Amino acid sequence: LPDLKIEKLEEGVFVHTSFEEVNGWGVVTKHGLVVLVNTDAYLIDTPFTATDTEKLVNWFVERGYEIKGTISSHFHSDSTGGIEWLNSQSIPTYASELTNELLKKSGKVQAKYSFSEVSYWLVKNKIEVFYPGPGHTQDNLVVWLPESKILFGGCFIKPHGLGNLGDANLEAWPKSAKILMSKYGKAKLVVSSHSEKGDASLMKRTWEQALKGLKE
Ligand SMILES: C[C@@H](O)[C@@H](C(=O)O)[C@H]1NC(C(=O)O)=C(S[C@@H]2CN[C@H](CNS(N)(=O)=O)C2)[C@@H]1C
Ligand SMILES: [Zn+2]
Ligand SMILES: [Zn+2]
Repeated sequence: LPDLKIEKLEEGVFVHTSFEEVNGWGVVTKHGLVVLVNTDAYLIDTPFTATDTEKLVNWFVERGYEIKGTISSHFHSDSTGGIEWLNSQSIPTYASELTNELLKKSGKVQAKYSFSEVSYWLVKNKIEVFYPGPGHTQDNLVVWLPESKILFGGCFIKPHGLGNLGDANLEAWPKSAKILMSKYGKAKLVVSSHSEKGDASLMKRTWEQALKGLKE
């Protein structure tokens, strides 16, 4: 129902929230980020639709920002739904090589640029992309903002029910959650795809939910 929402978290970090009815999960609430580096804007996940992605880009363009790049945390539509529209506007889209091949295999449009690195800087000292290992999906990534100490966990952070298990790796998820906890204990805020933002303990809650879900 409602249009995409944009909310400031702090200087240069915004949450974008979009809503989509998806067969037999009802209306899904999806959070992404927009990160500002000087007058450049980066989309951390696309909203569900071309429409919401256009509203999001136009909001930052009208406020003087250039959209320099988007990164999709994984291949599902709540992270990649905007890619086709961004490509048509020549806004650089990024995904892991694995994510792009999963999109291809699913008959979806791919990000224009891909990368294979476990840890890499999308923007040096500002936006780090990290693969903790499989969980929600084989390809799931997190995004770390070193200056704000904010972690975007995407659909991997699941403090209250794991959600769509269709493409999940329950065997790996607890191991991947421990790897994430070990790397980003210093997160002062964890933003997830579908849960309220919270403290570093959301990584421990995710570890617990992963184990619980694995134990059938
Ligand atoms: C949307 C689609 O793209 C998929 C995706 O790729 O993520 C599905 N993946 C996940 C997920 O995150 O694991 C979900 S279920 C999500 C987990 N808890 C949320 C409860 N709150 S609410 N008001 O429904 O927002 C709903 C999607 C259906
Ligand atoms: Zn997903
Ligand atoms: Zn999701």
